[PDB]
Amino acid sequence: DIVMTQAAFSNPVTLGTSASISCRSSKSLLHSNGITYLYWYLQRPGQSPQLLIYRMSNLASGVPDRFSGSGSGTDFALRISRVEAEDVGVYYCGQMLEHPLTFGTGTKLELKRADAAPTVSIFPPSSEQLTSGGASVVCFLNNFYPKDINVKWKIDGSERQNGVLNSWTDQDSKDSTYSMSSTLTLTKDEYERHNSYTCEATHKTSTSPIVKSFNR
Amino acid sequence: QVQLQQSGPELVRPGASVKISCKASGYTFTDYYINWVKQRPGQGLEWIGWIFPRNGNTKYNEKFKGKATLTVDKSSSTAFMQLSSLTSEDSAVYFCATTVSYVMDYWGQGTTVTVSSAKTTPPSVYPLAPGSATNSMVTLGCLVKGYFPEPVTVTWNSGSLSSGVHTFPAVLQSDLYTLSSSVTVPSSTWPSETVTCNVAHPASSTKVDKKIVPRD
Amino acid sequence: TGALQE
Repeated sequence: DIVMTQAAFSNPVTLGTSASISCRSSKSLLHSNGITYLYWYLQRPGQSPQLLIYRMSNLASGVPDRFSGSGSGTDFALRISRVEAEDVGVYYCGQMLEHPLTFGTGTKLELKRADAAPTVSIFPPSSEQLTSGGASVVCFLNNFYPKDINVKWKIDGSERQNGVLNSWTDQDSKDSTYSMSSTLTLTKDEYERHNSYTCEATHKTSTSPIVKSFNR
Repeated sequence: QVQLQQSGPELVRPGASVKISCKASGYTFTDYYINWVKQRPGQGLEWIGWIFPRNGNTKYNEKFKGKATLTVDKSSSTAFMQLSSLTSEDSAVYFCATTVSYVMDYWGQGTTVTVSSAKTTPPSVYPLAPGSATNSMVTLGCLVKGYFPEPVTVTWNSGSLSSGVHTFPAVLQSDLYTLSSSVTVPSSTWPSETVTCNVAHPASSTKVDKKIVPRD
Repeated sequence: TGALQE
């Protein structure tokens, strides 16, 4: 099986700028006929894939001119002249040389944003859930950049890894920002056996973890 | 003029099998290969195999051994892919892509097969109100806990308060989904005015309005 | 394969 390796995200691109996404194939994709069978597909959020480039360097009717494609042997690249918002999505390269047809993990095109710190908020288990015999503490880290962030939960000054559930939004369409939601779910009984709950965020913007907490 | 209409969303029980359709229009169906691809949230695009409508010839990707079976109905310009002996590892989106001019230059809608043994369960929506309320902006939220299957539509104040909201992807904990949504508004406007999240879950026909009220 | 399908 031929393997295709792509990065998860492209280097951050400031709108109007230029951008390129790489892709390497575990074997030459050149065919006896002289055609290199590497293909490019873009998948805009909430849509079906779309063919952009075929046979390494050709544009598919309909695709904008600012989309070009090149490559050397087992190394390829998709280049976007001047990136428009509409160009955001995940890009997949695909080898159509031999069976099985195989694609790369796809590369998400990220946009460059000015560093932004995490707006953290923590919330105590609701009154209603406390009746269900359960208690989860929710903590929001919204509108931060760059994306890499870390969060640790503490109960009375002592971290706890269990009971934590995380979710992460995709780069926003207006902020080019990132957000995250953490949730520590405990027993109403275990919850009431302690008093201090803290949500700490460790992000590049600051040296000290951002700290939000509450007690009883 | 060339369009491929795939079947709708499917929820199936492990063990069972599913048939996805892909009806074609706009080109002579019989003369062009129809490819099937599989896309799982955590992977790339995995190629299942293709079928040539005219003589029903067919080639598969070993990895989709006796899982997928491609068939064609010349009389409906329809192609079908049948996955049998369903497992949660089969939960994914299944595209059908025909190669009219260049490999997979026309893609289907991307049906979504979900395999679970879970029963439709109503979401428990708990309000997330600020612990001890300082600052100038305030963030409130809602927790839509333990529901199945997806999706659930969240809105604030029937949608009017769509300003700076953030609805996070759902997470699967013990066969049940749980997502949270946060909304950020000016302090002068809360508790001043009411803030409400509208959680809808079609499957269970439930609709809940949660009045975000101050703790006690 | 594109050499077959195209």
